[PDB]
Amino acid sequence: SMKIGIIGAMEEEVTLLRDKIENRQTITIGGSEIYTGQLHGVDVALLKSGIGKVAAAMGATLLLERCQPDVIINTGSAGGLASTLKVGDIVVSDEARYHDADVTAFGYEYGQLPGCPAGFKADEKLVAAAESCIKALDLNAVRGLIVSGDAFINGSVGLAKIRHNFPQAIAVEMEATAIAHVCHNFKVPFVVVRAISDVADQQSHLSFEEFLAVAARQSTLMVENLVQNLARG
Amino acid sequence: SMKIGIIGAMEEEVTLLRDKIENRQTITIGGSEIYTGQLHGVDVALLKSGIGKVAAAMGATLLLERCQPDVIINTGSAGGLASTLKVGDIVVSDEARYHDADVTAFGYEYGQLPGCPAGFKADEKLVAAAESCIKALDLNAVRGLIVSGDAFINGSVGLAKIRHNFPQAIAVEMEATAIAHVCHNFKVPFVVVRAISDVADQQSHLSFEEFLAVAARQSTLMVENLVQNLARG
Ligand SMILES: Nc1ncnc2[nH]cnc12
Repeated sequence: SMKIGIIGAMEEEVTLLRDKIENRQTITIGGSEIYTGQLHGVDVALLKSGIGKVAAAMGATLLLERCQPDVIINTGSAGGLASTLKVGDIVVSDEARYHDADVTAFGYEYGQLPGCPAGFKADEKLVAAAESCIKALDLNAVRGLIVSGDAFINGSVGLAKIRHNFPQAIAVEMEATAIAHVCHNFKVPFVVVRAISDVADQQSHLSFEEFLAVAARQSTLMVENLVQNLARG
Repeated sequence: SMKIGIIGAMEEEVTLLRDKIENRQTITIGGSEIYTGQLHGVDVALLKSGIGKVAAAMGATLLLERCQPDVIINTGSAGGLASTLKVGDIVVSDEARYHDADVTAFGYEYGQLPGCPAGFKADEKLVAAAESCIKALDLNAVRGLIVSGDAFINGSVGLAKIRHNFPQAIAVEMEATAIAHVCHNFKVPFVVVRAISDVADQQSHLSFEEFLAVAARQSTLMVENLVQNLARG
């Protein structure tokens, strides 16, 4: 049996998935929460990480360490940067880069940190399974580079800087690249499957308030089907 | 009765300290090596931190989670922000904050992340202990605020920002706050100590490779005295 680990940051991003877990058990390790059980017959371990890179890092580390899932899906909300994107649309990582790391003085690519690739690559089979679920579920989706940082992007210079440095980035958020970095170090396959809550302009906080519940529902639909698809056929 | 976790940025320090551990055992998890044993009769756990907040968090989490130390001592080198500091001063954190965290869109203080304090407070008796230890080595201990972030800040165009957003900040590097965050999450008292390698343009006498030779020796002795004085009571 495959065990699938699922990571979302916020209670609202995790609460629908957690309600669907059977035989559900809760583990606190300081003080992040991991819910274990079966989701549609598939062993899962669901982490609520909290917000940002170190919260994500510490939780992903405790998840891999304690529960030893075979695979990691990171779910939740994100700020759309691709032009097509509308609120509720799915984004799937083909890769993940930090938008706020810079050791370019020592020869690395912008966004790259030592001992890491410049971008972390999402596992191909997990990408293809997510795309299978997108098409089966008839969702609007875009596959691409997700960028992460300890900043909620809200227009102005913050946003401009990310579009200048990462013109191919499709979505921006605060945990995925930290999760991808942990999984590089543990050699565990990852994918991010998130939904758009805002478009990272100077209304993004208002949009996020308005549409976070839609982002959560849409990313939960994908994930709960993706765990079935991965764990069987 | 005590177990003391030691996390060092400077490789030569971690080396010298490892070589002093009795009944040493080594573990590898997630590409981190943790050494455990007795230093001068005290149960320790030892780890060299990686570069940036995720790598450091990961390392910290695995130390704290596997070895359950009573306290964290976190060592390294930093850049000086206060024009009043001298290359060779040792900063002892009273507080750590992120210089590159921005959730101000939702009203948080700059550098603050949701669910966290705006700064992570160093433990007062470990600060005091670290200070005595520094002064007894004939070294100059300066207490205050350390900021960290995943951009290397030497020069720039940049460094204000840092002083603009954090007057009060006296030192900057890339891991401290991340280690401070994890310790706060596990409720483990910490102290962050940092040898000052350069001060903002008091441009500069000894190369970093030469600074590090001396710093890593002074810091090694500092750590073995601090471990003893904390054990003693
Ligand atoms: N605009 C935004 N910036 C960063 N993380 C986000 N998650 C959702 N919307 C976001």
